[PDB]
Amino acid sequence: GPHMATGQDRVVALVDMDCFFVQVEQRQNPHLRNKPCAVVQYKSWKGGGIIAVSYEARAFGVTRSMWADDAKKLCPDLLLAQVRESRGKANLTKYREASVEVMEIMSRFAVIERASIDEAYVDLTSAVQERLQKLQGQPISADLLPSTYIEGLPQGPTVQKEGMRKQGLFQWLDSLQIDNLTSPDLQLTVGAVIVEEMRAAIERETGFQCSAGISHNKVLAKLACGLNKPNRQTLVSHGSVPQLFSQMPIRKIRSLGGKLGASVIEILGIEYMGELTQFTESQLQSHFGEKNGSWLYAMCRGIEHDPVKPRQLPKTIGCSKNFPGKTALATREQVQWWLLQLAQELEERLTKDRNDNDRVATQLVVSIRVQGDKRLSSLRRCCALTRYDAHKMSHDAFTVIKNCNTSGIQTEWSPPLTMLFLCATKFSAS
DNA sequence: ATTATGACGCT
DNA sequence: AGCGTCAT
Ligand SMILES: Nc1ncnc2c1ncn2[C@H]1C[C@H](O)[C@@H](COP(=O)(O)OP(=O)(O)OP(=O)(O)O)O1
Ligand SMILES: [Ca+2]
Ligand code: NA
Repeated sequence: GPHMATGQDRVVALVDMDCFFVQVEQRQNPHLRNKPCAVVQYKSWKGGGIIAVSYEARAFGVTRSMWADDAKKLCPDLLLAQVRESRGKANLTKYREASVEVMEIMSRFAVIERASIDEAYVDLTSAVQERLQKLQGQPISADLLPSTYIEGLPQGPTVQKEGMRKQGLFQWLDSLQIDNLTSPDLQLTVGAVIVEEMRAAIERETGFQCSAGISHNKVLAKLACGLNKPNRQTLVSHGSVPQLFSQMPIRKIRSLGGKLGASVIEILGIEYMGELTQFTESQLQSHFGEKNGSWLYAMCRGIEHDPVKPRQLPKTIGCSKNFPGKTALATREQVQWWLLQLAQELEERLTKDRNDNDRVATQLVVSIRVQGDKRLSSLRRCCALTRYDAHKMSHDAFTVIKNCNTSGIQTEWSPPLTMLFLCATKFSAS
């Protein structure tokens, strides 16, 4: 009743760039704009592996993880941009730098949590309160929400997409009580107005388009963002949750896309998020653990409390390379040469990071995979990172892994290594 | 022969 | 610590 929390205390948005690496390449090369195109890494093996796909190319069935040679079978006119290669490996610097451009703009509007290279959460609770004060009971015009969808509308008693969007928006605005500064639906709407402004600023100042979700927590905001892509934003209200969740496969909710989600489905014999409401909190904790059970109990009701953490910079800086099949490293010289290549890229990134961000990494983590192991990482060891020097880092990395060598011969390496990974961690202010 | 990342949970 | 899960 009156004491039942409804998880409507915050306004949270998730902003996510559309086909990000493709946009970065299209900005740089106008010949790729408005074309089916994709970004690929490496080229020798099957034309390279696709890592990003324009919406025009998606229409042909082109997807991430596809080999470009195979993508060309679906889309003969597909255009390709290659990830830069430095020191024998893919170098993602251009995309990281583009990400900083966007994150810096978002940070003008509110505190952000960097969630990935091209997405960030925003806690808009305070900004909304402020904007509500300026508005002073004044209604919100549809003109302020030119790219916003209201999930679940229109409903009740045009055949074009944009017509539908406007009908839903009108029904929503018609029902708003702008007289109540504490109305959660009103707070969400003002949140959406701010996100329109943020998205406009990103596009004006970078050229990049994005989508966004606006809701009361991170999980719903993330789910919302994907409902209308590309170049649109979606508002998911508390009230929209029962219908939305009633046919929402469990795997669509962030964190349920893997083994836990599969177990929820198997153990409970359900398919959709909404079906979770029929279990008690203790029942859910019994199957999935205290933490997961409480989380599920609240989440299936649209409630989640994970905060938007104030963190704009990555917490680790890493460099990794696979050596698949016949390329696996089988000699000590090979292993040392590649550790050096990685260490050199890492040094470059670390030095730039120290200058830009006034911090220093203090731990170096070294990870490898051995041929045969189904696991992505086979072994992880740490050592001290006391100097930003690639030769030292690579020597140190070799020292911590060298005993993994089964080979009786000093010069040979067995079993061959199929992955090397160096990661700088544990930053301290400097 | 997906690859290159990056955050967080468990013990 | 070192490993696993989940994600982009
Ligand atoms: N599995 C991956 N391997 C390598 N790079 C990836 C992978 N997934 C995503 N990326 C990179 C390239 C993407 O452009 C960027 C952002 O990813 P993501 O948001 O999932 O898709 P996207 O921005 O390309 O398309 P969308 O418009 O669907 O969001 O990160
Ligand atoms: Ca994206
Ligand atoms: Na993303």
